[PDB]
Amino acid sequence: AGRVLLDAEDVHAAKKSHTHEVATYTTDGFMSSFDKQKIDQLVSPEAGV
Amino acid sequence: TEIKRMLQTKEDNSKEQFYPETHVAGIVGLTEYVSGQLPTGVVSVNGKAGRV
Ligand SMILES: [Fe+3]
Repeated sequence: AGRVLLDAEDVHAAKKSHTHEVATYTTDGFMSSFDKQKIDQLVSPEAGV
Repeated sequence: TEIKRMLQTKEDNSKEQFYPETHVAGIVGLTEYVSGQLPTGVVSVNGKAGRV
């Protein structure tokens, strides 16, 4: 009661600035920065015949 | 600055107190009095009240 300060905690909600764990071999999650750093440099397959 | 109760003589023998009507603009401390009132429960939620 009184002056009540409500944030995402007392409602058990995710923060606006929140991040999930990176995906593992058996877990689903964010894609890691170095995963993309490996992906982009990986040249696309060459289409010949 | 005294509060005087007005007395009026009834028909048989008595002298009863009677009240005069006043307008809401007449009482001199009414607005401060109603301003000083505070809500019992949550006054405001996250800086906002009423229909929240
Ligand atoms: Fe999320």
